[PDB]
Amino acid sequence: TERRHDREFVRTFFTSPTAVEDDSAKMLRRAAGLRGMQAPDVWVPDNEDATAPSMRDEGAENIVEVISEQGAEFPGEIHPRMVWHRDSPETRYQGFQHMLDITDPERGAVEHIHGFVIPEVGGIDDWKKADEFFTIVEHEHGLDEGSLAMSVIIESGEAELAMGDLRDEMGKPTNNLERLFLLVDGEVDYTKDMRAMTPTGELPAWPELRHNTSRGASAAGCVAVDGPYDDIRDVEGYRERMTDNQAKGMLGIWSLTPGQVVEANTSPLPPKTGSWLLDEELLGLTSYVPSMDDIVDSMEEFEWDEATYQAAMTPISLFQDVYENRPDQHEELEERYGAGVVERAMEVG
Amino acid sequence: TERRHDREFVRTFFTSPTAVEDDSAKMLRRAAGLRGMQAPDVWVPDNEDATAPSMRDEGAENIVEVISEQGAEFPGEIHPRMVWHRDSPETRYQGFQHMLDITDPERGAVEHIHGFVIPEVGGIDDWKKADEFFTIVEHEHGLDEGSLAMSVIIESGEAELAMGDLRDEMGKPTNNLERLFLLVDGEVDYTKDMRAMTPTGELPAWPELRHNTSRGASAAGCVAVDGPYDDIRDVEGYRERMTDNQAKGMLGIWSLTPGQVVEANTSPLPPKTGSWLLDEELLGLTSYVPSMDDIVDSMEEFEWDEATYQAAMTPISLFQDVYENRPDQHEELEERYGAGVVERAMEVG
Amino acid sequence: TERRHDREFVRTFFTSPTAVEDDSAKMLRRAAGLRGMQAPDVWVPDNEDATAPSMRDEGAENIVEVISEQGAEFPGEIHPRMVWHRDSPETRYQGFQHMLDITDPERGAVEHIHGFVIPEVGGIDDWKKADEFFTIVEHEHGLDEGSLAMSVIIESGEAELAMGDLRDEMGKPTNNLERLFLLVDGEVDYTKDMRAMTPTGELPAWPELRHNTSRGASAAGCVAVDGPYDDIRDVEGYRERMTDNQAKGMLGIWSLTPGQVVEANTSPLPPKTGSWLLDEELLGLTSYVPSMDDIVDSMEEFEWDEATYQAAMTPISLFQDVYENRPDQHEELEERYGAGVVERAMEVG
Ligand SMILES: [Cl-]
Ligand SMILES: [Cl-]
Ligand SMILES: [Cl-]
Ligand SMILES: [Cl-]
Ligand SMILES: [Cl-]
Ligand SMILES: [Cl-]
Ligand SMILES: [Cl-]
Ligand SMILES: [Cl-]
Ligand SMILES: [Cl-]
Ligand SMILES: [Cl-]
Ligand SMILES: [K+]
Ligand SMILES: [K+]
Ligand SMILES: [K+]
Ligand SMILES: [K+]
Ligand SMILES: [K+]
Ligand SMILES: [K+]
Ligand SMILES: [K+]
Ligand SMILES: [K+]
Ligand SMILES: [K+]
Ligand SMILES: [K+]
Ligand SMILES: [K+]
Ligand SMILES: [K+]
Ligand SMILES: [Mg+2]
Ligand SMILES: [Mg+2]
Ligand SMILES: [Mg+2]
Repeated sequence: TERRHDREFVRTFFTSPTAVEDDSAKMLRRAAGLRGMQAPDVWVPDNEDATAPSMRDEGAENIVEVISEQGAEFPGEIHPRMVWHRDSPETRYQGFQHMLDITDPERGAVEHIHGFVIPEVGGIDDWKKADEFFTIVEHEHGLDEGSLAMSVIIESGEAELAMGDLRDEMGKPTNNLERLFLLVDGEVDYTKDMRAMTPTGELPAWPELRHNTSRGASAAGCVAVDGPYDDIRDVEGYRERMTDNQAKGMLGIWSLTPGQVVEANTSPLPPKTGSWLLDEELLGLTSYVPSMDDIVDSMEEFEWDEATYQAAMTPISLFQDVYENRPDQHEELEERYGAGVVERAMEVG
Repeated sequence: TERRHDREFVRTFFTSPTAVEDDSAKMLRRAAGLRGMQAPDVWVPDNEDATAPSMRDEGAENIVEVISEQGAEFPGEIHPRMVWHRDSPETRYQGFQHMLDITDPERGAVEHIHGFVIPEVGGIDDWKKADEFFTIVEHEHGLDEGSLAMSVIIESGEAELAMGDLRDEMGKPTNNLERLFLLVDGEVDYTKDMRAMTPTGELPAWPELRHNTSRGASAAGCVAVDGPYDDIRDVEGYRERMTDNQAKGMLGIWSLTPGQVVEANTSPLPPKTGSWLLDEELLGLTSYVPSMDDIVDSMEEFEWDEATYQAAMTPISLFQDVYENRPDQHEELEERYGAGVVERAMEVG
Repeated sequence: TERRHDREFVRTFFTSPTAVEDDSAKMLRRAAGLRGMQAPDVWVPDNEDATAPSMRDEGAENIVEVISEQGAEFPGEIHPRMVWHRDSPETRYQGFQHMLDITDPERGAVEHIHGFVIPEVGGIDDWKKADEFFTIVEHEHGLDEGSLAMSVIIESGEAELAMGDLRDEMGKPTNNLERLFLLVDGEVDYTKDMRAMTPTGELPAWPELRHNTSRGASAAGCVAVDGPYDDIRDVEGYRERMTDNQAKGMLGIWSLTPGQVVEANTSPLPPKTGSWLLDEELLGLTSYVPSMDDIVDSMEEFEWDEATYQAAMTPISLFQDVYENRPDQHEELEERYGAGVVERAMEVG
């Protein structure tokens, strides 16, 4: 099975906020200035999670201003991320509308744009809705069919499975799914969707998701990439995961800073020298396990970005479900958290 | 994707024998008396594996006697387990017949019954046979369509795969598979079906089965639960697995005793206090590896419940297959087990 | 689900070159002399990877000469491996042609041949092409339909997935896929196909591939087997993997030497004695990590069999992709490898 895109491999997939609460295109203009090993193979001005939602309409204008003035020199491929969601026609329509604004050829961005990145997709028929949107945007703006590459973030159970019959869905003459380019794991939301929880709240490793995504990319002629690694300071951990991914055939990974771009650009390359193997630094050695109360102070005082919120919303949710349906447990639950904490936890949206 | 059931989460799935070889409803009457943290979110009077087969017709009567007299006060949901098997129309018919007896509304049980648990299912079309049985039972007894929740034990290769296209099978207008509620791993029989074997005979961990089941529950709007943890004394191991499951998004687990119900009810809840992390007790420290002879003494003298039998039937089976088809090996096999052990092992049903 | 073949289990799957660059049937004639624990349950004269390609037409004649003169006494089942490839009609046609030569009943081999082993298969419709070839070979040579067992090496992403709907594909009246017997992992080429890479170049472990293959064999009534373990000297490692496989329900494994046949024949059998568990030898303790330069000396001087070549072709390929598309990185890449190494690496076919 063969890849349909100019980039046979992609080591770095680097996101930037598109409009910050100054010159709101700040992050974009600098990220566009990156050259050499500090530049990602793929650059993602991110109008989705990186960007506060009320900044999002401005983000799309900034995407057009910055790629307009500066896209031409940017050495990698550019693929901004739209909003989208398998469960939310308004979000779908929003993403398509931004996509349509961004690509108006009279504005100078489109010709430096290689494609777009569609977060939160569902089952294959949700992928077909996005693909249909790309087809329409292309037609409205005299671009060639298939020229906008679509890449998807795999971040629900449904989308992990959808990778299974992609080879044959993709060849139906009623979609243009050949446009698929990257299959990008999104451990953060995948964790929410799967209702998983860890005692520290660090992402579970999901080796099977990563296998499944490497498999799907290989069987369908796409390129697999792994998702953000948030602990930016933990250079060793980031290299350890990239090495683990490389043993899955997942060869690119998300980068969050220009230092991550450098680690990421370098890791899959063979080392300079040979090597022989044998049979406040304290912070990178400490992980905290929050208490019910910790988590409810924290949430309470959040009203940490969205994703820290939703992550903890799980044990709290399991708590609320339990509280709502187990009167018989009401007493022992209180005898264990204090009556104050309990009806405080009950209050978390 | 959304859950169709009153219980958004289920931490404990607790089984009890329905008729023991006294008052044979003993186990049921006491388990029905459980309140607070000793009570499971889901209670499973088990007319299948917990119960000797010749006690099974009596079990179904006891299910009706006990839930009749006592169901009304039971604080969790009640879901008795029927017999069933993808390979055995008699078993299927038996399960449906017990189901039909149990729900006669003139008997007082049905109104405290939330649904049933169907063991040993196969490919999705085997799930449709069970669902058809629920539909018919409902109609015969003026219950509302879909009101009996069906939960399945995932304990064959076929049923692990069947979870893959569930979202779309479930929406066909010819089944009522929306009734699905729990997807419950059954490591014990899954191990038999997959012909796996371990040197101690302890269950392999099957992280992928558990991933696959969390994924399937999330993509189809069901709740994932893990299977019995037999080493009841190994409190640490049970918490270690529940924690491992929780990192898969598998949040409930089977409980075999009221102490397991307590561990299980407590584990997925956030801890009371914060915690900081840094980079004849002898029996819980010893595992025996049986010898061919051990295993044949043991089996021989069994003629350990069913499942210990079937588990060891695997290496013995591989032995018999080998013996039947490799005359050239007959000599070295004997020179290694003794001629006595060999034709003794050859005799194991 | 039930197995359709004489051998319910298969512990050893042993390959031999069919024609070596003397008497080119050497390897075959001796391997055919093996008896007892040194004999595999399944013997694979290998006209594919074991054999240089220009020796392949001679291999097929040797298969007929040796099985002719000696097949009758060989105590296991015999299943030679043909060439094949999901991407290469010439290879497919070649495999079928050798298969057709081999089975001419006037030549004495066919009656000691149990079936054939088809490497490199793709999606299920590629399996149907091979099956069609078996059907035709059978008909041309008055053999009974279905009497040649087909076994496949699982060594692409596509073929791992193809195992998913096998139970139902297999029952269509337009193929004879009941003939399926073994599902054999091929970690070596699977690693290429998935574009995985390890720092030592040792095969990644691919537990999920192995799970998926045990699952597929169980759901479809085939027997799962694992792929070659190249480090022939590492007896401990080979037993450790076989034990790991056995916990997946993968009970046979590839053997490369008569000593591996002996380990392999013995490992899944229960131990002789009980056992109690508690809570230049230097070479088997050293692994080398090659440098870019190492890998390019090595490749350069290869123009190590095919598979060592293709394996390293991955980081080199990722290097070339990067070099071709990242001018901005050209300077730092050189400042790190030397300008000599770089345009030398650029030259690797
Ligand atoms: Cl929707
Ligand atoms: Cl984890
Ligand atoms: Cl899978
Ligand atoms: Cl890839
Ligand atoms: Cl049946
Ligand atoms: Cl294990
Ligand atoms: Cl769940
Ligand atoms: Cl082809
Ligand atoms: Cl590995
Ligand atoms: Cl098997
Ligand atoms: K999101
Ligand atoms: K298409
Ligand atoms: K089209
Ligand atoms: K891959
Ligand atoms: K059973
Ligand atoms: K339905
Ligand atoms: K219906
Ligand atoms: K889940
Ligand atoms: K090959
Ligand atoms: K067929
Ligand atoms: K047929
Ligand atoms: K198996
Ligand atoms: Mg996300
Ligand atoms: Mg069972
Ligand atoms: Mg191969």
